[PDB]
Amino acid sequence: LADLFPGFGSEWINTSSGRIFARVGGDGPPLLLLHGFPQTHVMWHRVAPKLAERFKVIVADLPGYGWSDMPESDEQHTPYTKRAMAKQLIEAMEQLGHVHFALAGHNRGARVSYRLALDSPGRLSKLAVLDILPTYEYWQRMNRAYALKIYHWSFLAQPAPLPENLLGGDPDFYVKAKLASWTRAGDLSAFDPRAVEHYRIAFADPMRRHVMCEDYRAGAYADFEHDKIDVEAGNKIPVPMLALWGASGIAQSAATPLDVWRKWASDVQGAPIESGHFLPEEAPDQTAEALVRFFSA
Amino acid sequence: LADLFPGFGSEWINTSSGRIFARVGGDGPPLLLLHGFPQTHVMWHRVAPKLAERFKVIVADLPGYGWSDMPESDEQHTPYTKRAMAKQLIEAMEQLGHVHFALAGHNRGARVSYRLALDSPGRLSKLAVLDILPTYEYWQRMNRAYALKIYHWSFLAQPAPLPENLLGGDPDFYVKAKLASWTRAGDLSAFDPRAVEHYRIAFADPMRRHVMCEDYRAGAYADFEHDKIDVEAGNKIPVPMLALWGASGIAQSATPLDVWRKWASDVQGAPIESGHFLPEEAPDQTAEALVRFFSA
Ligand SMILES: [Cl-]
Ligand SMILES: [Cl-]
Repeated sequence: LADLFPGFGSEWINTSSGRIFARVGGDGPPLLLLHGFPQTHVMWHRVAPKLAERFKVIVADLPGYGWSDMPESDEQHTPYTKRAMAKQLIEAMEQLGHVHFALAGHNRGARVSYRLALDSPGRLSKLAVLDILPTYEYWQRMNRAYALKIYHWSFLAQPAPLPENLLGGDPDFYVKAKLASWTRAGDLSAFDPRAVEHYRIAFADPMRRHVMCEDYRAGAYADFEHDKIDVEAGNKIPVPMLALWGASGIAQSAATPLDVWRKWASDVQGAPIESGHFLPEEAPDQTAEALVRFFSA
Repeated sequence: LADLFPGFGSEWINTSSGRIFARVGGDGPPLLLLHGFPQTHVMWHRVAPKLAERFKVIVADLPGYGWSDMPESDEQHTPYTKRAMAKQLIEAMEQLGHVHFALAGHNRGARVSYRLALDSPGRLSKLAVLDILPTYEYWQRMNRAYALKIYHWSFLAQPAPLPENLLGGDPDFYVKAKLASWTRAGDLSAFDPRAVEHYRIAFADPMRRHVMCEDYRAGAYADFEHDKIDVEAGNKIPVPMLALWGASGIAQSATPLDVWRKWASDVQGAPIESGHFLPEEAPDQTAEALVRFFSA
């Protein structure tokens, strides 16, 4: 497995729920980067160096993902709810002395990120979310067209062991197909092959795949309910916020992303990127420039 | 594989789209029985003897299922659309000299049946649909709760080869879990083990599994478009119709008779205490309901 972060250290950070693995590089204001599914921290490898020119950059594996420890789940999928993941990453940042930091997330990590902003806004100086809408908004849009396009939201949320059993037959095919199907190109050419191997290796482990399913089960249940409380209360994120999305990604598919996020946040700017879902890899230059400019201001 | 229709003959019926396998028994007015997913014609084995006391009973494998031939599909999943399947089964019935017949279907076969009634009503004396709503109504009801309860419609409709590759690793596990999941009790006790073996053997064939996925792709695309045309035009089935559903089945997740009254001008209906698989979970009540409907 390649080292894709020149000049970054490697740290295991202790928390009450298990270790968080992170690559750590740079100096200056702290910035945490959170990946999603079906990836690991390495999906930031093309934009993290540019950010580390200006920031101390912490590139973390989500709880249960990558090389982070896997806390034991329960019938309500608690440790893989975004509320719990955010609490665990808040603990990890406190181990480094960071109680007020910038945060960017993609896919599941962006769900941790906006849930963190809603629960604990004092932790965040600025927030960027990449190619997502809130979990509540995806479910409210779950008509025929969306049920077909993001079928995995219902499939991976089926009770164990149905998705685990299906994924175990040919996991390499599944992870590679999901990566490719959400790129503008439709193949793996937007990814560094060494990064794909990181994703393939993690996805090859049945315990890691079970975590992913627990994450999607939380996404169908507790995460949805948590979001629903905020919608009904009219709670908006007060943290200065950036919403990036791919012109052909998931978030734009049944909604207008900036219009949606303005319903969830009082200080949000946005921009489309010529890209599929995987902005930091398909469009590293535009993504890095947008993030550097946002987090510097 | 067991013979679950003692006394019934066996026919391989040529059509322009491929052979239809059927068991044939009884005597009287002709009655065609159509299974669905993930089953074969044998799921009628508990009700077919009683029906054969009153009707000439034709128990057919759907195009591409069981022992029927598997036409090559295309970009629109055409041979596995219910419109195409209905045309093919009309041809098969004509080979037996049946140009006007009674029809009962379950699951995918019930979808063939109501599409047949919409496209070619003159072919049917009476129609029964078991534990289904129209495909359009399933999709229109799509929301979070629906998507989580009946996920396989969107999963199996993903572009090839995604569901085929996932199903290929351990096919026995998936078909047995699907059968059990939709019964009242949630296990396999409602099924004759010899019938389960028929379903398992069919599902073990990758070509048969691809047909099933093409069927669900049709169900997400052309079948839905065909239904949408009819409901937006206000076209109703004029054939006298029976909707039977399981109190713990798939169709009721909606008020099925009220749904069907929007699609049919002469429909009656009743629930039965059962999961989805009415002819196996509740054979006596299903057989009686069908005998009384088709004999009236
Ligand atoms: Cl996501
Ligand atoms: Cl239905």
